[PDB]
Amino acid sequence: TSPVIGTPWKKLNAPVSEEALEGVDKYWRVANYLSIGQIYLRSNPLMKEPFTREDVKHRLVGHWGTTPGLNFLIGHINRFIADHGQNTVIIMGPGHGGPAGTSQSYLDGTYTETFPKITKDEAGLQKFFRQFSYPGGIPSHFAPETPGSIHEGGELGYALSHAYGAIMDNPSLFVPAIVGDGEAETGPLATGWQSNKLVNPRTDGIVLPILHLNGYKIANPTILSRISDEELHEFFHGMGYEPYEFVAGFDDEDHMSIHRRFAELWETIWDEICDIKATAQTDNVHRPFYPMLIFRTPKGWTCPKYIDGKKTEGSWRSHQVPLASARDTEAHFEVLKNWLESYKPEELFDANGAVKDDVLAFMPKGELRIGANPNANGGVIRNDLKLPNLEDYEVKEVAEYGHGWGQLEATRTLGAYTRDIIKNNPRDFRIFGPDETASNRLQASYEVTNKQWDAGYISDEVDEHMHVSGQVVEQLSEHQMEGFLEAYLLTGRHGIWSSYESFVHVIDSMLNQHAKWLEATVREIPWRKPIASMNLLVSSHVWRQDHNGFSHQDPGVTSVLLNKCFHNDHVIGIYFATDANMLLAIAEKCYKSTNKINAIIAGKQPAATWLTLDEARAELEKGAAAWDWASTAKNNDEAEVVLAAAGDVPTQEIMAASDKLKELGVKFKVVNVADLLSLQSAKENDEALTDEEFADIFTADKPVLFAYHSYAHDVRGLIYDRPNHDNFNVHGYEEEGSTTTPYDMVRVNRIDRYELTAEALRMIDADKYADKIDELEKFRDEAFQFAVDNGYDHPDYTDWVYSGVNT
Amino acid sequence: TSPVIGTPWKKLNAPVSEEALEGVDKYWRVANYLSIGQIYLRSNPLMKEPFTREDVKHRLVGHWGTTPGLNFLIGHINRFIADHGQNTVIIMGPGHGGPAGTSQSYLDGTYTETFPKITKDEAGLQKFFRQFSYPGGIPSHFAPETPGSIHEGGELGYALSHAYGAIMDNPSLFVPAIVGDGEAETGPLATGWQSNKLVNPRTDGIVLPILHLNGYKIANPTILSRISDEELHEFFHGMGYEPYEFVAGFDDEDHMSIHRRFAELWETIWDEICDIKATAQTDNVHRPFYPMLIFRTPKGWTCPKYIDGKKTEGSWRSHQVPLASARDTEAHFEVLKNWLESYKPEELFDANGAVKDDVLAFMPKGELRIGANPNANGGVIRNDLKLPNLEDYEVKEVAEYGHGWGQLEATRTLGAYTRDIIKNNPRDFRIFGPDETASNRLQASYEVTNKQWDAGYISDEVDEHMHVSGQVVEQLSEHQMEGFLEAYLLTGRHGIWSSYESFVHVIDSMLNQHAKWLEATVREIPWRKPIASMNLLVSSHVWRQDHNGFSHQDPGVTSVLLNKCFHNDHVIGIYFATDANMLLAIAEKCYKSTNKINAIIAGKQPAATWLTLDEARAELEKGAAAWDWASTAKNNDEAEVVLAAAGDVPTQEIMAASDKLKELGVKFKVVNVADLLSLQSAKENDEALTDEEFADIFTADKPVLFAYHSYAHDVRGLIYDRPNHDNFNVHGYEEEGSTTTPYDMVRVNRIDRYELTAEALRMIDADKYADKIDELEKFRDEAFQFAVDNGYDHPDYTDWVYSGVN
Ligand SMILES: Cc1ncc(C[n+]2csc(CCOP(=O)(O)OP(=O)(O)O)c2C)c(N)n1
Ligand SMILES: Cc1ncc(C[n+]2csc(CCOP(=O)(O)OP(=O)(O)O)c2C)c(N)n1
Ligand SMILES: [Ca+2]
Ligand SMILES: [Ca+2]
Repeated sequence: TSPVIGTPWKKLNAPVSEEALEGVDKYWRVANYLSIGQIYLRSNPLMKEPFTREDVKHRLVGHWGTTPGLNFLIGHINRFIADHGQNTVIIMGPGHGGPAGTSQSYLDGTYTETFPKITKDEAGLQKFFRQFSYPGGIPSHFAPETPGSIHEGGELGYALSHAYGAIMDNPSLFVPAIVGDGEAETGPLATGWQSNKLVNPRTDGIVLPILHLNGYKIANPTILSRISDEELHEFFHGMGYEPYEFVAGFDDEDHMSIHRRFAELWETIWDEICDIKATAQTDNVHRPFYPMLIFRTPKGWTCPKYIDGKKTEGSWRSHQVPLASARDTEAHFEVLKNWLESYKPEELFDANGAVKDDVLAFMPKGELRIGANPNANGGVIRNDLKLPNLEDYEVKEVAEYGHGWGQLEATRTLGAYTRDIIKNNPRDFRIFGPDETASNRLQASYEVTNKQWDAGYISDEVDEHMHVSGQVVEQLSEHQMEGFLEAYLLTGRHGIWSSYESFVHVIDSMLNQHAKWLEATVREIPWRKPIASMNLLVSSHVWRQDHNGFSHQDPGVTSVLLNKCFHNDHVIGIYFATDANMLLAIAEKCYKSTNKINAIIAGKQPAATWLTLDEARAELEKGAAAWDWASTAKNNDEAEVVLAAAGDVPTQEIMAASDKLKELGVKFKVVNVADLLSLQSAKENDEALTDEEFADIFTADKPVLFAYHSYAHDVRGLIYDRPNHDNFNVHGYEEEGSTTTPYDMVRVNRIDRYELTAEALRMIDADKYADKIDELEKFRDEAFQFAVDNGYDHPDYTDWVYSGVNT
Repeated sequence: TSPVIGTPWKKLNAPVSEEALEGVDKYWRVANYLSIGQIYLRSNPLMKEPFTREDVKHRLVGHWGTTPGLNFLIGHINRFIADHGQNTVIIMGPGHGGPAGTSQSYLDGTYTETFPKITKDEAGLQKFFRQFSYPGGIPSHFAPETPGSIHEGGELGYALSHAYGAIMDNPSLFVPAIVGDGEAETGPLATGWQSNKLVNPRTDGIVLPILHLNGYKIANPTILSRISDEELHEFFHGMGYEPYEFVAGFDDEDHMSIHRRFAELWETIWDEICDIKATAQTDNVHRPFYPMLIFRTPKGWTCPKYIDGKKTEGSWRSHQVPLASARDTEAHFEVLKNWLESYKPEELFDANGAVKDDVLAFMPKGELRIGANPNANGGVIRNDLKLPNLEDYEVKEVAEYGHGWGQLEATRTLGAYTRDIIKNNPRDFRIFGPDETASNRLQASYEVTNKQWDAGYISDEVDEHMHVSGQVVEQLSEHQMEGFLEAYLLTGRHGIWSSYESFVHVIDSMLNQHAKWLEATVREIPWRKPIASMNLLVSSHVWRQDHNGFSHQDPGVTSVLLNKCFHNDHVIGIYFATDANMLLAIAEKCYKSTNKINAIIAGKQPAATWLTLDEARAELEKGAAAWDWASTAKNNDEAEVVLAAAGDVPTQEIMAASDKLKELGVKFKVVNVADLLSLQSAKENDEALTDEEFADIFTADKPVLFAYHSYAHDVRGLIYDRPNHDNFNVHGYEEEGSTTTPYDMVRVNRIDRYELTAEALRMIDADKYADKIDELEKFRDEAFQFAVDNGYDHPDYTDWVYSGVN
């Protein structure tokens, strides 16, 4: 549960002191100096003579354009924090402005506190400049390596979804969220503005959007800087914001005036925020118009206005570096020298190379500092969830009537379970879902909380299970749902979201970035404590999108997640819920886990339950398992074939194939896979099955029929170095399907029980069985023709029950 | 170029007649009946007695909620088209309203012209209802098997990108883009609204966005319907639209009153659009406010208000079926029967079960029909590109100075080639880039066209190569760029977009949906003529994201595109451009290709040119090739190791490693792979190398060191049944990287020349060569330490040049 830090939502009531503003100007000037330094200088940080091109980096890596803008804002936010004692986390949309984030951390004292090698003296200042975007050094973005960051801003557009996740169930948290005007052109950013109808000003914190309207992205102007100011204002008002606009640096107005104007404006907005928060103590059912700030300043603010006759300040040319080289010529190095001198470092640094005390006297102390605030390292806040007994959700009926029982909808059991997680962990757990929580069958959670909704109510006949405050949130944007949950985890809370499988792909790129964040964190950032896993229920999956058709039939998220399964990072979970009981086992493991993206593939369709809780726990701990009770073979030598399934439906088709093989008197072994990564080469993954364990399950010499939920390519590439790999005959989804019957879905993809049975015969003795094979292919066409003619499936397919079930 | 159809941008100058609105009401009623029919009925389409339980489908598949609103709008649009002669393509954002699109096709006559068994009689009606979302019948969405569809709407969000793409260079085309109020909550849709700053009312057509504000998505209200009307209007006005709102169906207003108000509003919005189009002939540097329409009607409109005491009209409950079963009880059956009778079908059908002439008399005829419009079968519009002679762009310096010459930036040649395609094919070719065209080094295009920009200008010192019309469009949104080009293609034109490799992932799901579109088309839609291919330049790739770091290091698009490579559909291309010359040869194949998505992985960094064109073309046609001139072994028995590379940089490190193995006297074959699918099993893919050709290139029995651009998993999974697949040692990107140097990038992923040379020697004799392996491992840390001390790479890495250079 988020901590109450500082003295939240306090008005100042006095003007901002001239003293504190002189601080901010110094912060600004020194942060700009540190920022140019990190880009340009390998040595001689303070320009002690002789200062020459030998001091300048060979390759210029880093972004200036965004950075002076960031430095001004952060300077002013640091003043704000100190004077008000406000719990504040910043979201740096333009994450390519990493020099501003490292500067902030250097100057607030979290950098030295975290990297003691980087000292508050000339020598520390020198390693500090060299390390930036430099071999064996630090990233060029506001990376997880930087104290203060929960958002890299590498991949643009998640600034607002991250900002609004952070404040959820975080009533003391202020989040000034800085958004690139280029970033604002992305789809994820454009929908993120609407988050203000999904948060409550009493129970959640406050996000102040700051649009960094610097006029440009890389090689273009931005749309929002070149529409009318009037359009820009209606735009933000229409999305439920009170827009304030600040314009500085397009004229000769001196720095002190700029700082005085800004500080008055900032305090006027803050006053408005303190009134929103004070009102919300009495009235949290009326949605307020939340302030947002349009920060219009020239890109590259304070760089040379022109370089080699090209406009540089207030241009896209300042995007990366305004001065392409400071080595090629003396005239160029001279521009660097002048530029660095214009911040007057002689005033900012004492002879020992430390920043003077009067630069940083206005700065916050302790856990209020941007870099030290525990919300920016949410691991330190994160508690274990109080979990209910998994026993109470177990489908007991498998133990009663045998493996293969029933027509249960597995995701309902995950719903009962998550419901009680929310009940027992209020303010600490959230379900997100893109208008799919009921569709994926997770609505049992509506018994103990509601869908959070802070737009209009109209009627009890339609507005069911909705309140201004609640642990479930739903918007039709996978981006928003991935986004909110990511930031809710980064600030030390927990959750699950669900998606139709096909549409997980919408946020493939966001899985990549959070995976990279997690990969970087577990390799080389041990100060950044572990966060709860991004748990993702993948359901309404390909084999039962027979009702929605081809658009909804893509299980390929499996393939994407496999490209983040390296270096024994163990940040990817890929689980196949065989049934309700396997789903509970996976669920508990995932909800206990940390530093992972967990993807749980589970059906919502009525389906058999195969395992007891115990059998599922067992299969899950190793990842795969022989099903002895299902196997006509007694050991691997007797076995003529290995029937292996991954996914609840493949399991179903394999078990049914197994009953037809059973009647022809074939000896076969049945294998279930629940953990895809258990099959990964034991060379690449220390948690996979050993080649010995693998060979014991898949036999080493017998052919294996593998029925796989997703695309067969996934397995053929996982097991390339595995014992017996060349005897694996892998069936998976094959881009066949439409709106049809469950049976046609498996049939047309050659993973139906009939084809599986036939395939198993072909692989034992083709000629010996030529006629039972030919009988099976004929029936395959007859059952299809039965569906075409009757509009439901042949009763052979429909009415089948595993032989192992008794009345 | 898009053809001019009908009489575009024409005002009525008259009231909509009573006759037409009577027809629109009959259209609306019959579309509703045909829609419910398609959902509910296996037989007895006209409820001839006995009409029972048994005439109802066992399983209800389809969506009612959106359908009556869609039927209403499409009814009014059909009237409009006929009255105006207006070249009109609709975008059905709520594509789950399929029955609206099927009904429309069946009613405009294109259904029976395209599918002769589905007749305009009771037998046809019976087939038409049964086939909907039924095994061996047709899809539940507005799929490509539906005449008049260029947009399925299964994956919501792309309504507006497709709308705006359709109209680029399409000045006669009007696109009513119907948007879900739920769909409007998606990221892609939210930014799609801003496209009106990137289109020009003279050189492009007009999109009319229609917010289908029926108040609900599946199980929730929509944000846009439960905020104040003032906010809703401010929002659209802020985004450069003049918002008009229509409210109907919440009260007892008679249907004719509703049609009269709507038709009046509609012609008012159409008048403004005609004014914008007339103004734009004279002035087109001043962006107008484009009308958009807020359509506020209750979800499931005209279904029973309450069923079993639950509100169904004007509720999320109407989303799928307002009536969950019509077979379970007599009373539910009566609700279906009553509902169907509420449209009074006996006034709509003749004794033969044909829709009465008086119902369809207002409809468009011929190519104006939504179903017949060539823009919805763009392949009937597509011409072959007038391509310049590929010879004129070849790096000739490989003939003169030899194989491995130069520090050329390969994308720059594609830029020149593509420039001249635009000069030769004006209004038929477009570049899209998310603010990355210059960065990907395609700026040569600016010599003949401009970035299209219809927001504001301030200064010649910043606004270079921008004009209100131009064939290059940037917006920082992959969705927008992908979406725009998808529709430019679907409406019968050509182009390419570029993206940083890592960020192609943003639009993974749009590749999926476009792939699936082309999969269904080549399999069973022979009447949908072939479209130009979706050409994607994948550059600023993982091996040269040394300057941005980990975030920008993901070449995993290859992984995604492999999951659409089946049934010999041949709709995916994955090409690695070895160099400028291989790039020119891939470009040419891709630009001539139809019905494809082509990923072209090309380096923008300065690199060696390896092949001449003639050789490049020979490698491509096969997909892979023995490099005879680079091999020290002169047959497959002689060779102790095969060195294979796919990708400009894995190639580089393989060629450099071949020099180190030459000096050791080692006998090796050098193999380059340009078509990733050439390697795919011969059983799955009939255009792959035969097992024979495969074993002949990679040898039957020798160790192969494969240096791969992307995730090794790709190549491993492709070759599982190939000759000698077990001897493949595949190296690729491994999620190692940072902000560092070119050499550190290959080093940390174990694909630098040094490691490859060591890995070659490990595969021959770990024993014989232990001494040389250890030397090469030590030189890796020594060349990393060099980079750390100095801030640039060791000259053995930096300055290296292939032995074969003069
Ligand atoms: C999703 C995505 N697409 C493309 C890029 C490439 N990119 C990185 S920075 C940038 C421009 C950023 O412009 P803006 O947000 O206006 O930033 P600022 O002016 O503050 O530097 C672009 C196109 C990206 N980082 N992420
Ligand atoms: C990208 C995407 N995410 C989720 C879904 C699942 N989905 C199908 S229809 C729908 C709701 C549709 O709401 P709206 O756009 O309001 O359509 P209408 O009410 O007109 O049916 C949802 C969430 C989808 N089809 N596509
Ligand atoms: Ca910007
Ligand atoms: Ca809707």
